Amino acid sequence: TVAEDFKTQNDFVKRMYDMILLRSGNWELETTRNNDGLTPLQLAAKMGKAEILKYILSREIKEKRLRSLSRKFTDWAYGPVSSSLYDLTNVDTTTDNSVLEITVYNTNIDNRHEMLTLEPLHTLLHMKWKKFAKHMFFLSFCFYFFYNITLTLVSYYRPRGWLQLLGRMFVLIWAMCISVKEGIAIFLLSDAWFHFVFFIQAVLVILSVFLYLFAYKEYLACLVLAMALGWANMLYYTRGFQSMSMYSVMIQKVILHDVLKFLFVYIVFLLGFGVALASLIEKCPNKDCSSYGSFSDAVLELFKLTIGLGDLNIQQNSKYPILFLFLLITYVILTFVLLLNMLIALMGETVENVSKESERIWRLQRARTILEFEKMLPEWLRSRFRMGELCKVAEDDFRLCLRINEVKWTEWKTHVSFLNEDPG
Amino acid sequence: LVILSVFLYLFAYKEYLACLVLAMALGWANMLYYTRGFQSMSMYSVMIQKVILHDVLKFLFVYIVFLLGFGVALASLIEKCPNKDCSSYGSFSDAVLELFKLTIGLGDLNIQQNSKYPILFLFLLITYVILTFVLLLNMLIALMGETVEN
Amino acid sequence: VSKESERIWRLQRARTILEFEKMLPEWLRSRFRMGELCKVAEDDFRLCLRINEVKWTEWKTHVSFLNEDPG
Ligand SMILES: COc1ncnc(OC)c1C(=O)Nc1nc(C(F)(F)F)c(-c2ccnc(C(C)(C)C#N)c2)s1
Repeated sequence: TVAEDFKTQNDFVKRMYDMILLRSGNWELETTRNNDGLTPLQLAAKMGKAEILKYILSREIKEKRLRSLSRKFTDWAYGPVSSSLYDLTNVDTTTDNSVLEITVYNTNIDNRHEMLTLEPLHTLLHMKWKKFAKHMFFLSFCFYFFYNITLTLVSYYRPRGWLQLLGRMFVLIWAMCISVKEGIAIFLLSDAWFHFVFFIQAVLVILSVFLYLFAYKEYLACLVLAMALGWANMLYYTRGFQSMSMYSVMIQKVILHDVLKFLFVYIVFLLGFGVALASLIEKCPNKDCSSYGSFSDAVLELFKLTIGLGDLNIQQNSKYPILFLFLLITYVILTFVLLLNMLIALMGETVENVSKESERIWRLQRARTILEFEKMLPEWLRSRFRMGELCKVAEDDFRLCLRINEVKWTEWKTHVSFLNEDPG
Repeated sequence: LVILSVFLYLFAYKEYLACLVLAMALGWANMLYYTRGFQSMSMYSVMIQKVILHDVLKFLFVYIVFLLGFGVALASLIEKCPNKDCSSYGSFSDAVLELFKLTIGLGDLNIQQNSKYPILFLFLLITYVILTFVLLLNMLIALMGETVEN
Repeated sequence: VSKESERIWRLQRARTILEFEKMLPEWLRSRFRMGELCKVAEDDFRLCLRINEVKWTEWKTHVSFLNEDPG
């Protein structure tokens, strides 16, 4: 509980941990749980104590009589090569609250970008991934892409059972099941709003098709909005590979961080300059003789001017043409300045930490997806996957383990401890 | 390409100009291999080439997906005109053309596209132009912060 | 930009706070009266402003304090 971080403590608490642990030599201390139902390992997992965690997960005790207390046994070393045999007793998500499911599902610590790089956690995520999660995730991407192309074709070929029944029933069933899935996912408590938006798009599709079946011709709006939103939601599934991961997540960073506040201030610009210009206008005796007519007209022209399609004509039937021209030049200049300010905000600030934030968000979303798929599978298939092996380390321990080969040329040591004398 | 074009010119197939002009363009592009010899030209040519291959291509893919989705959306929002040319977003390819011109800044924003829900159509169009603007900004950061180091 | 923005904002906030400080009457200002009382000397009882802190680096046998019983 009191272990904070090396920069503020010099990490004596890890030393005292080792001392007190191997002094009372047994699993008495690590096995008890507190009134929150957590063990010291699970506890350091619940909080964000990375140092204590990195110690407990990979703790090697090389003394003979206390070797059974370790959670990493170099069992195979021959030279600069070696095969550390980590432990997966309460880390492998096969318990109520594992260290891994805690480290991934605890979003109120804000340090996981480091904790999910620890000794067995990182490679266990990697192994679960390459075993089943890559396959299930790519399958989900393919199903969603086909559902999206079917929404697109249904939208294009709206009525101005070949095209109607097949596609409409398929989108109905897919949308209803994914909506129930996302909704029950909401009921658990830029990280996980994709549940919100997926559920919203699915309900949009289902409402659109139900209204199409019903006596309401206002279904096309819902349908086309659902299509544009599903194509937006493809952003979730383009988190996968390194290029698309970085691309999608920095697009998200732009969209949410900066362009939104830029849009807010620009809409304030629009409101103010629109009311000003429409207040400067004079009614034409040929009212269409000046495009800045009603308020909404002026706002439209100002929009087009920002994008570069409006027209600058000094004869807007003004009463003070110089002042009106001044206000209009002011608006275009200031929105130009807001464009420049946005450019600097996204070209100087994020560019430093974009590489790191992209990677940490990629990693956290991969952890969440892997652990979610892990639940989506039945007990028998999960036991059929069962990352890790068996390994004898004590008189009779035979606790699960996870081999990790390694190579280190720096620290040469006469090997003294191993499980197998002969390297396999 | 050049040899096939000139052979077809000699042959009895007068659809050769396509091959010939495309070959001239491809050669003027292959001038890159020779303008990556001199030092200033080496740096210039190869940072152009790294832009082209690294980033504008993925930008083009995602922007093509933008175009396709927004084109089918807009063309599914349109209503037939009884003066069918009374709305530029007519057939699909027409809508894609206008959306391209909007991205380069040549299209026309007229709210009266013979829509049935003009507010929603205008919303989708503003969404497309804003999102392709955002893709331009994202591309700009990807080529102005990352590559500039190495 | 990151540093200049914060320094100019901090200057502005200080100016606004001290501004408002004067905009209020004497009675209300005395009703605010940041700080508390505290006895340090034989009879000092000057104003003071508590600040809790946490430092794990420098361990020292504490020798000086006003209230031996920590509250
Ligand atoms: C890759 O995306 C696509 N691929 C192919 N076709 C497409 O459109 C048909 C699309 C697409 O962008 N769809 C969209 N729908 C909507 C909505 F109106 F629901 F909000 C979009 C929207 C609107 C406003 N602010 C955002 C932010 C900035 C938060 C983001 N992000 C997103 S975007």
